Amino acid sequence: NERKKNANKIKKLEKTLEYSENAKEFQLYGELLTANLYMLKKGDKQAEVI
Amino acid sequence: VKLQIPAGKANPAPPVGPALGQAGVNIMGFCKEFNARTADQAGLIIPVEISVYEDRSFTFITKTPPAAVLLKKAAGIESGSGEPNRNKVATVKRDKVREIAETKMPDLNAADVEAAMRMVEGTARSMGIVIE
Repeated sequence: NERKKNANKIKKLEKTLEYSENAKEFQLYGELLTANLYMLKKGDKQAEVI
Repeated sequence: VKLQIPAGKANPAPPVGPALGQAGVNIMGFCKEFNARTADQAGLIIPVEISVYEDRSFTFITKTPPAAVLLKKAAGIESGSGEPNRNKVATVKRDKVREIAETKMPDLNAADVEAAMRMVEGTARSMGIVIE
Protein backbone atom coordinates (compact mmCIF):
# COMPACT_ATOMS: atom_id res chain seq x y z
CA ASN A 1 0.00 0.00 0.00
CA GLU A 2 2.25 2.76 1.31
CA ARG A 3 4.59 2.21 -1.63
CA LYS A 4 1.92 2.23 -4.35
CA LYS A 5 -0.24 4.61 -2.30
CA ASN A 6 2.23 7.42 -2.20
CA ALA A 7 3.60 6.65 -5.64
CA ASN A 8 0.04 7.30 -6.81
CA LYS A 9 -0.46 10.40 -4.69
CA ILE A 10 2.83 11.85 -5.89
CA LYS A 11 2.35 11.21 -9.58
CA LYS A 12 -1.00 12.81 -8.75
CA LEU A 13 0.86 15.80 -7.28
CA GLU A 14 2.87 16.04 -10.50
CA LYS A 15 -0.23 15.63 -12.67
CA THR A 16 -1.96 18.49 -10.87
CA LEU A 17 1.31 20.44 -10.91
CA GLU A 18 2.14 20.72 -14.61
CA TYR A 19 -0.60 23.22 -15.47
CA SER A 20 0.01 26.71 -14.10
CA GLU A 21 3.06 28.97 -13.89
CA ASN A 22 1.50 32.43 -14.49
CA ALA A 23 4.47 34.25 -12.92
CA LYS A 24 7.26 35.35 -15.26
CA GLU A 25 4.67 36.36 -17.77
CA PHE A 26 3.67 39.70 -16.25
CA GLN A 27 6.84 39.64 -14.11
CA LEU A 28 9.05 40.69 -16.99
CA TYR A 29 6.34 43.14 -18.03
CA GLY A 30 6.21 44.66 -14.56
CA GLU A 31 9.92 45.18 -15.06
CA LEU A 32 9.08 46.72 -18.45
CA LEU A 33 6.63 49.16 -16.89
CA THR A 34 9.15 49.98 -14.18
CA ALA A 35 11.49 50.81 -17.05
CA ASN A 36 8.87 52.78 -19.02
CA LEU A 37 7.49 54.34 -15.85
CA TYR A 38 7.13 57.74 -17.58
CA MET A 39 4.63 56.99 -20.39
CA LEU A 40 1.81 55.58 -18.29
CA LYS A 41 -1.63 56.71 -17.21
CA LYS A 42 -3.25 54.43 -14.50
CA GLY A 43 -6.18 54.13 -16.89
CA ASP A 44 -4.98 51.83 -19.64
CA LYS A 45 -4.99 48.12 -20.45
CA GLN A 46 -2.38 47.87 -23.19
CA ALA A 47 1.37 48.42 -23.36
CA GLU A 48 4.16 48.77 -25.91
CA VAL A 49 7.15 46.60 -25.34
CA ILE A 50 10.70 45.61 -26.14
CA VAL B 1 22.62 59.28 -11.32
CA LYS B 2 24.88 56.44 -10.18
CA LEU B 3 25.13 53.42 -12.47
CA GLN B 4 26.90 50.13 -11.82
CA ILE B 5 27.65 48.28 -15.05
CA PRO B 6 30.35 46.06 -16.55
CA ALA B 7 32.95 47.75 -18.70
CA GLY B 8 32.18 45.62 -21.77
CA LYS B 9 28.40 45.22 -21.60
CA ALA B 10 25.88 47.50 -23.25
CA ASN B 11 22.14 47.90 -23.67
CA PRO B 12 20.86 46.54 -20.38
CA ALA B 13 17.61 48.47 -20.78
CA PRO B 14 15.97 47.65 -17.40
CA PRO B 15 18.71 49.29 -15.27
CA VAL B 16 19.07 52.72 -16.93
CA GLY B 17 16.34 52.88 -19.60
CA PRO B 18 14.26 54.02 -16.66
CA ALA B 19 17.05 55.92 -14.93
CA LEU B 20 17.83 58.03 -18.00
CA GLY B 21 14.79 57.23 -20.10
CA GLN B 22 13.05 60.05 -18.31
CA ALA B 23 16.26 61.79 -19.31
CA GLY B 24 15.78 60.12 -22.69
CA VAL B 25 19.14 58.88 -23.96
CA ASN B 26 20.01 56.16 -26.43
CA ILE B 27 20.25 53.05 -24.26
CA MET B 28 22.87 51.35 -26.43
CA GLY B 29 24.21 54.73 -27.52
CA PHE B 30 25.26 55.75 -24.04
CA CYS B 31 26.17 52.21 -22.99
CA LYS B 32 28.50 51.91 -25.98
CA GLU B 33 29.88 55.35 -25.18
CA PHE B 34 30.58 53.73 -21.82
CA ASN B 35 32.18 50.66 -23.41
CA ALA B 36 34.19 52.81 -25.81
CA ARG B 37 35.62 54.78 -22.90
CA THR B 38 35.95 51.82 -20.50
CA ALA B 39 36.78 49.38 -23.29
CA ASP B 40 37.51 46.67 -20.76
CA GLN B 41 36.07 43.49 -19.26
CA ALA B 42 32.42 42.60 -19.54
CA GLY B 43 31.24 40.86 -16.39
CA LEU B 44 33.30 43.46 -14.50
CA ILE B 45 31.54 46.21 -12.50
CA ILE B 46 32.35 49.91 -12.79
CA PRO B 47 30.53 52.46 -10.65
CA VAL B 48 29.89 55.48 -12.84
CA GLU B 49 28.24 58.79 -11.94
CA ILE B 50 26.41 60.69 -14.67
CA SER B 51 25.83 64.43 -14.32
CA VAL B 52 23.22 66.03 -16.59
CA TYR B 53 22.84 69.76 -17.03
CA GLU B 54 19.36 71.25 -17.44
CA ASP B 55 19.71 71.32 -21.24
CA ARG B 56 20.59 67.59 -21.35
CA SER B 57 24.36 68.00 -21.49
CA PHE B 58 25.37 64.69 -19.95
CA THR B 59 28.86 63.81 -18.76
CA PHE B 60 30.10 61.16 -16.38
CA ILE B 61 32.97 59.88 -14.28
CA THR B 62 33.75 56.20 -14.29
CA LYS B 63 35.39 54.96 -11.10
CA THR B 64 37.24 52.01 -9.67
CA PRO B 65 35.29 48.79 -9.13
CA PRO B 66 33.98 47.68 -5.73
CA ALA B 67 36.20 45.94 -3.24
CA ALA B 68 33.25 43.57 -3.01
CA VAL B 69 33.93 42.67 -6.64
CA LEU B 70 37.71 42.43 -6.24
CA LEU B 71 37.38 40.18 -3.21
CA LYS B 72 34.60 38.09 -4.68
CA LYS B 73 37.20 37.42 -7.35
CA ALA B 74 39.79 36.83 -4.61
CA ALA B 75 37.97 34.58 -2.12
CA GLY B 76 35.35 33.16 -4.51
CA ILE B 77 32.08 34.21 -2.89
CA GLU B 78 28.77 35.13 -4.50
CA SER B 79 27.05 36.37 -1.37
CA GLY B 80 28.94 37.87 1.54
CA SER B 81 28.91 36.20 4.94
CA GLY B 82 25.38 35.03 5.62
CA GLU B 83 26.11 36.25 9.14
CA PRO B 84 29.29 38.33 9.56
CA ASN B 85 30.86 38.03 13.02
CA ARG B 86 29.33 34.49 12.98
CA ASN B 87 30.38 33.17 9.56
CA LYS B 88 33.45 34.27 7.62
CA VAL B 89 33.06 33.05 4.07
CA ALA B 90 36.11 34.72 2.57
CA THR B 91 39.67 35.70 3.37
CA VAL B 92 42.21 38.19 2.04
CA LYS B 93 45.68 39.53 2.90
CA ARG B 94 47.19 42.69 4.24
CA ASP B 95 49.03 42.49 0.94
CA LYS B 96 45.58 42.47 -0.67
CA VAL B 97 44.68 45.58 1.31
CA ARG B 98 47.73 47.30 -0.16
CA GLU B 99 46.95 45.99 -3.63
CA ILE B 100 43.47 47.46 -3.37
CA ALA B 101 44.90 50.71 -2.02
CA GLU B 102 47.29 51.02 -4.96
CA THR B 103 44.31 50.08 -7.14
CA LYS B 104 41.95 52.67 -5.69
CA MET B 105 43.82 55.29 -3.62
CA PRO B 106 42.45 57.74 -6.21
CA ASP B 107 38.94 56.76 -5.09
CA LEU B 108 39.82 56.13 -1.45
CA ASN B 109 38.50 58.70 0.98
CA ALA B 110 40.98 59.16 3.81
CA ALA B 111 44.19 61.09 3.19
CA ASP B 112 46.47 58.64 4.99
CA VAL B 113 47.20 55.10 3.91
CA GLU B 114 46.35 53.90 7.41
CA ALA B 115 43.04 55.79 7.60
CA ALA B 116 42.31 54.65 4.07
CA MET B 117 42.86 51.18 5.50
CA ARG B 118 40.58 51.96 8.44
CA MET B 119 37.76 52.73 6.01
CA VAL B 120 38.67 49.80 3.75
CA GLU B 121 38.57 47.51 6.78
CA GLY B 122 35.32 49.04 7.94
CA THR B 123 34.08 47.77 4.59
CA ALA B 124 35.92 44.46 4.98
CA ARG B 125 34.08 43.90 8.25
CA SER B 126 30.92 45.23 6.63
CA MET B 127 31.09 42.31 4.20
CA GLY B 128 32.64 39.93 6.75
CA ILE B 129 36.14 38.94 5.61
CA VAL B 130 39.24 37.82 7.50
CA ILE B 131 42.88 38.62 6.77
CA GLU B 132 45.94 36.56 5.86
